[PDB]
Amino acid sequence: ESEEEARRKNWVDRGWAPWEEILSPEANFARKSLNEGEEVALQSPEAIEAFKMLSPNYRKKKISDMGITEDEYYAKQFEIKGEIPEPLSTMWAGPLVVRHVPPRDWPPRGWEVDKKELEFIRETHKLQSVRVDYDKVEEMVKMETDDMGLDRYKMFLKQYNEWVAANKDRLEKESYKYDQDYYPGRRKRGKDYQDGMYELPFYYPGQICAGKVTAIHLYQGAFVDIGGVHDGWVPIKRNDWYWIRHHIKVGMHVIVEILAKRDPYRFRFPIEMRFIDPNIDHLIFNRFDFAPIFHRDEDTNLDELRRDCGRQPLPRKDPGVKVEEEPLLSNHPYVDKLWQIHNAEQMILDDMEANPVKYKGKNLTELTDDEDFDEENRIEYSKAYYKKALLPKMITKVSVKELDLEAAFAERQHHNKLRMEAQERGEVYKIPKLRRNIEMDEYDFIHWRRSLEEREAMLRDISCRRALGLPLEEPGRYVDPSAFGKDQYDPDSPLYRYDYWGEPKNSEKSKQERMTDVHNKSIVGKGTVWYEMAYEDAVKERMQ
Amino acid sequence: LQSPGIYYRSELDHNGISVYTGTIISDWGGRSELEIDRKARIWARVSRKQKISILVLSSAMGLNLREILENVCYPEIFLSFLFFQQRCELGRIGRRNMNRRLNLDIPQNNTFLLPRDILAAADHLIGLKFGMGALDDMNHLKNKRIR
Amino acid sequence: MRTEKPLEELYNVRVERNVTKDRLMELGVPRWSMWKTGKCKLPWDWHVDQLVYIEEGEVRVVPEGSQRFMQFVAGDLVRYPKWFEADLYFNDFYQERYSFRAYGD
Amino acid sequence: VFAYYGLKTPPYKLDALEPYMSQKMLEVHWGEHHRSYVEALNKQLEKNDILYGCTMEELIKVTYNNGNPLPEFSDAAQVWNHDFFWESMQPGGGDMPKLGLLQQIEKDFGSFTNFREKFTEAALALFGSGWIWLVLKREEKRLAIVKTSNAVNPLVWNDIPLIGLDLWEHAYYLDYKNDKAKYVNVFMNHLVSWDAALGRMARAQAFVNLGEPKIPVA
Amino acid sequence: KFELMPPPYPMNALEPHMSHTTFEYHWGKHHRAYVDNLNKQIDGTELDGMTLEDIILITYNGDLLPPFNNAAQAWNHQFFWESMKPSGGGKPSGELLQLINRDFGSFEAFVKEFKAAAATQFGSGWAWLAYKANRLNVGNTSNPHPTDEDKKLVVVKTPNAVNPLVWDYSPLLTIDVWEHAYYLDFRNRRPDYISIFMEKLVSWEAVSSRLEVAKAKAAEREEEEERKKREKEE
Amino acid sequence: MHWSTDVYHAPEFTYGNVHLLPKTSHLWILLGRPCRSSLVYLSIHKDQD
Amino acid sequence: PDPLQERDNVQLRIVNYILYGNGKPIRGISDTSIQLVRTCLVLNWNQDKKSSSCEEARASFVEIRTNGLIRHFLRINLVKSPISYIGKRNDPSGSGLLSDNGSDCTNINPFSSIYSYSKAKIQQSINQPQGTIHTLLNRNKECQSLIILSAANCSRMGPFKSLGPLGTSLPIENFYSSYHLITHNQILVTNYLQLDNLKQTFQVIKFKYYLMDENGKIFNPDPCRNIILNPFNLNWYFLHHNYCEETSKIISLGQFICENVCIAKNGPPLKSGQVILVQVDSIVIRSAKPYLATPGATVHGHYGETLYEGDTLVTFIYE
Ligand SMILES: [Fe+3]
Repeated sequence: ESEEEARRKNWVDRGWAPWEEILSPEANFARKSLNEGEEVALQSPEAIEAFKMLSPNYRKKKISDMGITEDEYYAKQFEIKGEIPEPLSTMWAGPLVVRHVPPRDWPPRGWEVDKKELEFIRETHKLQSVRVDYDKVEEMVKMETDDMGLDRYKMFLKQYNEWVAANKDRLEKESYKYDQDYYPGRRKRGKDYQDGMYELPFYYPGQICAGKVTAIHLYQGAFVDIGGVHDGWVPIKRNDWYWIRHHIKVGMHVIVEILAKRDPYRFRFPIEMRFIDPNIDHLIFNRFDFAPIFHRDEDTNLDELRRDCGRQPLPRKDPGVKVEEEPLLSNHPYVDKLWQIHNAEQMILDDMEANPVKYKGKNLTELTDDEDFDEENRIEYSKAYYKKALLPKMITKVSVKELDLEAAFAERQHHNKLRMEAQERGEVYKIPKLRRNIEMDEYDFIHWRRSLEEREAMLRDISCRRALGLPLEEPGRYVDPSAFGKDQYDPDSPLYRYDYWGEPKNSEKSKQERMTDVHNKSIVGKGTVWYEMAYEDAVKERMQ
Repeated sequence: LQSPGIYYRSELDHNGISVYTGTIISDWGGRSELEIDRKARIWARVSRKQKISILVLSSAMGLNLREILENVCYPEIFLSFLFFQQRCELGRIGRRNMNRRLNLDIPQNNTFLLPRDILAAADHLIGLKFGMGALDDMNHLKNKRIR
Repeated sequence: MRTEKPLEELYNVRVERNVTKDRLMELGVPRWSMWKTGKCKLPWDWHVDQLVYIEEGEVRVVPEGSQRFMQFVAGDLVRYPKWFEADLYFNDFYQERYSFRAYGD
Repeated sequence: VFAYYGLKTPPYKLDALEPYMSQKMLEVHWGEHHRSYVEALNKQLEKNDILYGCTMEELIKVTYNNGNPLPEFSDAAQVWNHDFFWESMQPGGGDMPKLGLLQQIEKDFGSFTNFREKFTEAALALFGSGWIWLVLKREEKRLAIVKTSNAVNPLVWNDIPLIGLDLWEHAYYLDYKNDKAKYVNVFMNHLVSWDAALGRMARAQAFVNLGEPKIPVA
Repeated sequence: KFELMPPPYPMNALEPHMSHTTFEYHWGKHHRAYVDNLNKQIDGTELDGMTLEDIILITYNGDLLPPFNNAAQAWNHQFFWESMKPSGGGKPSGELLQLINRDFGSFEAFVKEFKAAAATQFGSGWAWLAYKANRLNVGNTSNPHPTDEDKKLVVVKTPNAVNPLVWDYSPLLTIDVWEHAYYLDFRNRRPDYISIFMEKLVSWEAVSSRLEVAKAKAAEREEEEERKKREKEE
Repeated sequence: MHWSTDVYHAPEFTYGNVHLLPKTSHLWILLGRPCRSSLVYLSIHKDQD
Repeated sequence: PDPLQERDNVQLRIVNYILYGNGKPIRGISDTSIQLVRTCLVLNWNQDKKSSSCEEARASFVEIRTNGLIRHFLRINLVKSPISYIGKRNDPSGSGLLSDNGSDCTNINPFSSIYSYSKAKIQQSINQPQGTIHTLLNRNKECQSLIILSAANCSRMGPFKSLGPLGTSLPIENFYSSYHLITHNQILVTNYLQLDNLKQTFQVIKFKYYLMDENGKIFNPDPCRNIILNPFNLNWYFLHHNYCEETSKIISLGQFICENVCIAKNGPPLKSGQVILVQVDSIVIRSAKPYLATPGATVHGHYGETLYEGDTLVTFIYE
């Protein structure tokens, strides 16, 4: 492409800027001497001048030839070249008519005040909706003072004075504890803190304030002192400071407008403002999308940080399944916990029936099996179990403190007495179900009903949201279907896996042999299977 | 002895730009080169002829033409351009060397020459043709293996 | 940090403590479903709203990846938001009255 | 106890648009429909003090809650929405845009006639109650026509609105019973305010820059 | 195709409460438009003659397909007219009362609920009374312990143009809370309109008629399910 | 990297990173610690954090 | 038997095949009778249509240890290859297999004293680079990279040698007038505002401050002069923002400063870098290093790319 087009592209995307690049004499001579050639006589005038300027006496004579002081040359070294913009002018739109209104968020979280005073203070928010005609303002000007009504505002001030005297030491201690080094935007502490500075609650978005510029950062922006404990920040990015630096200088008195107030703990710059008097809205092209935050050590969950700051959610992989086109859930968490204690009770009852000597002499109502049971050591896992194969194992220390053996004893003593007489009658007795199984089935049923109600509500929720134009899924989470990428894909077609080349369908490892071996050993014969059906089908055929 | 992998030797050419030939060494000792003339002229030296139709070789591997032109970087020159016994059987060190020289993240368990390997090889060769690349030295001990 | 930002409002989980029975019968609490559980752990992802009126015990809700939990006493009406991922840790006997509500009341 | 507790009377009088919108209709929309909204917003803000100390543009976004609106989102949105609407109309009529807005429309929508055609199409294509908006997208730096739901406003997507119309029936039922296309045509011919839209675009230019930088020759 | 069907009541002085004008615009103009529009678009489609009620379900497709809206609004508009009889109001008599009494406590409980639900609808919408005789089509839909009293009468609020048919509930009674209906008459005093409807205009018998149709629908479904059980067994 | 002047903005090749120099100039390397962040990290890790 | 069955992915089938092949009778032992028909049970997981899936199950046994007794129960779990679950309701978290994993500190019960002690046992994390995250505008099209600017890259030059809220703008009755923007911009005023002030004569007054009380009365000591009422003291004080003074700095923002420039005989601008921050009494310089390139050389890279250590920057062709 063309040079102009290329420079345009760079300015737009990369951020190129032709800075001054103040050089030494030895270097200036190097930059203005290598353009001709090597060991060749210097014919250019600037090259000869740079060669002569390598001597200190030559420079101290040339500075006196033009009549400049010793500091004048050093000041002229750091001079901005190129075209300088015209001095900006301040064109005020019209009369500025304002009114002191207390902040809407004045009482901080955790500070209780009298209700009637807060009511009389908040009463002023209703009066802000009235309109004022700006043109006729001059006509109604009254120079006589002592007639203005500011009781509400005064009341706010009264409350404020109390709150600062109450919480100044606490705020300073928190600033010293959480913030280590001072930076433009943090709380003024130590020698920089003078009594009488407006604290952070005083301010509120929408207030015009006058201040002076005290800091200028290339990447962050300008910092204006508004006479408060926290400085103000005007977002100006890196590339705009090529033209904005001619209009904004350190120590300039400026008029700003507060547009947002944030928490100083999470956000680096609590007060962000815009310029009113030096209006430079035509030179800002790069802007911040989200306000800067602190990634501290206390916050360990990124979701809490995202919800506190207000940014988008962490993106995840896009699932191909639909929330409506999927089966329900019919597995209750208490199923395992009840099944294990039920099996434990059955086994203990069987062991007591087998050896009545141990069961005799002790009351069946209360049986102290083990007095060393610990809730912390209830979960014990040992992978040394290799009776049949090398595999891990777990041990569960069931407590007899909550085992309901009262009804279980009666149930077993009623069931065995009937099964024995059924066996004596020439019949085989198969117990259909027990009470614990009925309770587990009831738990499964209520959980299934909960899931059914959830999906019945979801079927109506999807409809209405679709109708009224509302997001069905949380925006910002499933936005990338496969933008996250380059993962090895098992699938051959992605080329992340092999495909036949010259008929190379051969597969490394993936031995089906090991599997074949366990199948072959038990049932080597390659006979044709006759009966083939699922276990549920087998139960259905058995019950039929 | 040398280790399996890609080396990207820049053979000096008498006419035109220097021909960049990349040799892929296998575990057994096979050699498969890829040449670059003044034009794209992406050909292989596996066949007896000078031009082995690297495009037809990549198409016969089983990859779709659209995915082939979409995966490789700089698809303009790719669109303008119009064995399994020992070559594909790369060793354990060959996969590591190919993942180190190139930018692939294929797991170490895979020891077969995937079509993505040839795609990335052609991409790096056509990039080196434009000046984005670095040659390799076969005398370096990192390129040699000790039995 | 001296946290003035509890998890009841960070995650939009509106909890009304010590609710009066007239508002309960105005909403329809007794004419709802039932759910009973002892000491368990129920990982659940919400798809719709849920007004939970706990009846018997206590439930400690732990959001995904978090180390701080929120506790609900037996006399609270909790409204779990949409797209909520948490892990309800139960400790003792628990009963509730729930009614999943779609967009709107 | 109550913030934003004010109907914020329109710039013009209730009988300024009488030849097109009767003075009774305006009285009802502003007097009854709007007033009510404010009262309920005040009653809801009295209960929750955290959402009380927040600006309108921030309150709307914090009550939208990214798809799962809080029970007070609809009301505040309506109050803001209505305010924008009254001011989005001016006494007299609107013939054509001015220096900046007309140029931006010609750059974005091609021409002003195509803009009017697309606006009328989007207004008639809406189903049910809702609003139609002429907004300025920040990251794209262009003007677009977006149609929304009952109370949702473009502030939830960080877009600066310039002109809006109330497609809720309460607005048109009294003078134009069921000819909604007529109501649109009247609003676009003799009720649209281009000076207000130009002023709002001038205000938005402090947040989104519509222009090209001055690149040095170096 | 589908054509406007006149209101059962005279729709002139049938209701002094609802003006003829209101009827003329709501039904004469708005209902007509919906049906006409449907006719204009359904023409030559696969759904040339399919019953509108079936056409609705087909066009709901999550993604509402182009004609769903017109169709639904038309259907719903006709349910409304049916719902109101000329002189009207009173208490349900017959079996409805029993169901109502079991499901919600008293008539005075359903009345409060219906009135409240209608008021809280925001924007255009309808209010519905329905029988919960639905059945899912994914997974473990079938109920173990199937019991009577699992079917219930429910109050459902709906957004503009969506009818409980889409979710397979049983439509019984409806109010058009969309504004076209009451503005002219009450100038935005929506609660009043709701109240008048539930006092002077509700013919509970009309809904009771539909009630029993629905009970039989449910029965026929489970009888067909029994038939299926027989098939797989024998 | 950084260059003020005396460097061609348009690259010599269409798909390369090579930039020729018309005159003598200084190339600067602004010191910093580079990092490689995925799409998940860029959701919270933003500018001036 | 269970009335409600979950839609599990494990499909257990029973296969019964003939022992011997048809047509060939094997010898029958006198002691042991032959088994004509046999049956077996197999466990096979669901197989996807796109790719064949196998039952990657795990076998483990659990024993109920109570009252000095043991039980024999075997459990099989068809664990999927990806540990990540599509939804949280379908999580496999409700299980425990191995206690070897100890790195899962997050699994500490909050009710135990160990959870409270871990807050102090785990000190403040300093493994992070501890720097300002500096994004790349040039790398926005490609994979976005990050530069961590810290104290090792930035230095500070030591020697180098009323205010407050005014008010809140009230709503304006004549919205038609462009009074909403408090001040116009000299460059953009030719777009949103007609040249009325150019044809007419603008007022010589610049700043007009009118303060309205809660009762709706405009009060100001001077009719239209610049007098500001400060909030804390409610005392009318002049701004005097101009003060007949101009502030300028010799070192401007963005200037690259080499070494041996000798701006002052006391402190030299070390680190040969760019001025990123300008204060009233100090200057912050980001470290940089210049490279001299001859005409005809080639710079490998774009403007703001990341150059790792040991990367080719400039290629010189020399004899
Ligand atoms: Fe309205």
